[PDB]
Amino acid sequence: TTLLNPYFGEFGGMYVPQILMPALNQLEEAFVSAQKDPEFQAQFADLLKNYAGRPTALTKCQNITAGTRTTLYLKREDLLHGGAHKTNQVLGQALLAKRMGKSEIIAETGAGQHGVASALASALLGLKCRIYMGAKDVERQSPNVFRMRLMGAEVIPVHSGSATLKDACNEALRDWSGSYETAHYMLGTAAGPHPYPTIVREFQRMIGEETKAQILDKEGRLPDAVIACVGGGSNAIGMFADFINDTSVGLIGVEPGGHGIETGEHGAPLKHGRVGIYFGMKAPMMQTADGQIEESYSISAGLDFPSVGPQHAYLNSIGRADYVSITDDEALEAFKTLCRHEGIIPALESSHALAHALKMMREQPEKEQLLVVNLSGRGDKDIFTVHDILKAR
Amino acid sequence: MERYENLFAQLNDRREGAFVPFVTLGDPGIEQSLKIIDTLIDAGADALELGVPFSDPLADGPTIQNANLRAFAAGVTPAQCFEMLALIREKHPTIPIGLLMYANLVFNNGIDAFYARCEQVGVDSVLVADVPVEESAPFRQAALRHNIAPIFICPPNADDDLLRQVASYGRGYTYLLSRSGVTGAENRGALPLHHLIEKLKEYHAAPALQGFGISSPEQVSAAVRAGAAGAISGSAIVKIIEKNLASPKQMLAELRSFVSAMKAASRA
Ligand SMILES: O=P(O)(O)OCCNS(=O)(=O)c1ccc(OC(F)(F)F)cc1
Ligand SMILES: *Cc1c(COP(=O)(O)O)cnc(C)c1O
Ligand SMILES: [Cl-]
Ligand SMILES: [Cl-]
Ligand SMILES: [Cl-]
Ligand SMILES: [Cl-]
Ligand SMILES: [Cl-]
Ligand SMILES: [Cl-]
Ligand SMILES: [Cs+]
Ligand SMILES: [Cs+]
Ligand SMILES: [Cs+]
Ligand SMILES: [Cs+]
Repeated sequence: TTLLNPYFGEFGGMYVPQILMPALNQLEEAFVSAQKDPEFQAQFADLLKNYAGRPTALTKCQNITAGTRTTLYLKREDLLHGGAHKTNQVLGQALLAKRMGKSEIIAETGAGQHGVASALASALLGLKCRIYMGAKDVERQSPNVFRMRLMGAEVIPVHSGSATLKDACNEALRDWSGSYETAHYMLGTAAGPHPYPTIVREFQRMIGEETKAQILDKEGRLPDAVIACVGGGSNAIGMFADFINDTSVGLIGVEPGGHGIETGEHGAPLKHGRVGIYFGMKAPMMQTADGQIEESYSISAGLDFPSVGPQHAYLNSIGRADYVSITDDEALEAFKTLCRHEGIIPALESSHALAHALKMMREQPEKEQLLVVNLSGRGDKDIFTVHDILKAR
Repeated sequence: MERYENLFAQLNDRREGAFVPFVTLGDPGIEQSLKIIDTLIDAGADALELGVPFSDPLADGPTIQNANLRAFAAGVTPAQCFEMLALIREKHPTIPIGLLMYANLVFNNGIDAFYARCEQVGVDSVLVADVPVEESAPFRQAALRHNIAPIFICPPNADDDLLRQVASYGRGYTYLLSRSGVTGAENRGALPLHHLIEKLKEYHAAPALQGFGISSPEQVSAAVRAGAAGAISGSAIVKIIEKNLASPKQMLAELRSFVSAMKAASRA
């Protein structure tokens, strides 16, 4: 029994051990209550404004589109405190934890950005934070690991399975299954068991709300399309949500194509995986023929979640949103192009969304189109990755 | 078939509890796993719980995480597990065989097809660890269509609605969780809540087996005295495998000694 629908069509659900069902029910109740509570809303809005720096800018990128009939705006989540959109929903989830009377936070992280966001929210709001991170990720993400530790979080390496994000996800749930009486699991994307896909969407929806207000102000009309990269689906659903009922607005999600779909070395389960049940949900995922869960590959460390939020799978199924992929090489070119032509260093994650927008423009340069790309994060973290690639060129 | 019903009737006749070990199929290899299982049976196991290696066993603590990893190191696949299961049944016609599954392995090639394969190899029950009663409908329906008992979990804090659901929907046995958290011998659970055992009987549930953290004879005895039909032990068994990887002979000897002791604790 639930207050809200745990499914988006066939996708989603609450595939957790029985022991965790009261924790999910408790969280759903707290969320539904919070959503109706003007005081909760005001506290959340206050943190977003005065701590995180909302609203974020909407930047018109004229140099990139010169000589075409594309108008391109970037929604500047790269300017949010922490350098990525993840900060929005961790502040909301931290406030839910407090609402439920919890003083401890568990979080998973792959490339480290969600861990950092969880750690900063926990430092601000007086919560004890423990972060699970696959040991291979710990090894390759020393900057983010150090940031988490500076902000007082305990970072716990996970050595089981593939020692990457999925293994950290499992470990977070194992911990929660024994600790839910005192700890809240601050899940890092719009995926996992209900109510998390719903909560994360609602705590990211200011992205699209602001974009709508800003584009109306500047252009006097809605965008022709909004474009966002899709790791687990949080930044994309945050951009899409307020436009879902505006049927003229295209919603385009960009999964990582890695070395190319045909190589199998990618992270595009929505369009190129197979529906499975894992991490509490029924959703497309990266899996072997036998049903063992596999990793997602991308040049961008942050698009490593091996499944996708169930609401994206649903929006795809009904044809409301379209999903495409962008290769490592395409993302790298978009990264370089933005740096050089606009003076903005984008996250390699976000560069996937930009790459697709650039393709829309370049393929059909006389097509009149007003596009918004969600610039989910800044790319300071990626400059050596890009250096080492261009050093071998 | 009616293997659990028959077992419980026979144990009842003898005022006896069930002792049910868990191991991971194919840990530490197929041939050794088969010998392990034959040893468990010879030493007095009343039924078996058998894990199919899964990449992401999110209800399992380190001991069983490591068992899954050892099976994978030996190249163990679900197909090979079904081959093992068929042979186990061919050797041992009456012992109840339960699988511990994760949802993706059941859903992968189709839920109905999974349960049909279980029936073909002579499995008696399936416990899907990450499917709560709320999500159970297609699993329990397929189970019953193929003469497989779907096993449900009764947590310590189960309310009346959940007890009634577990009682109605389950078959074979009811899994009585000793505590919250994940599998592991390092974390002892509670005495079976007498209230829970009594409500399950009131609601005509399948007989209860207590599991999680059962590592000692005293706990087996206590479970049965509290009114459970028996007890399941996994990590304590798997630890003997882990400890004795370098000596298959000592491994079997210690498994035999341990199972013998645990089964003795279940006797009147
Ligand atoms: O002795 P321990 O502590 O290792 O426990 C043995 C457990 N082995 S099992 O197959 O019964 C078993 C039963 C239920 C499980 O998860 C669930 F409750 F969520 F469904 C996991 C394993
Ligand atoms: C983590 C991350 C993503 C991918 O996660 P989603 O939940 O799909 O948004 C995208 N962009 C940046 C900058 C990230 O850090
Ligand atoms: Cl041009
Ligand atoms: Cl592997
Ligand atoms: Cl496909
Ligand atoms: Cl098109
Ligand atoms: Cl009813
Ligand atoms: Cl001993
Ligand atoms: Cs233009
Ligand atoms: Cs459009
Ligand atoms: Cs994805
Ligand atoms: Cs006894």
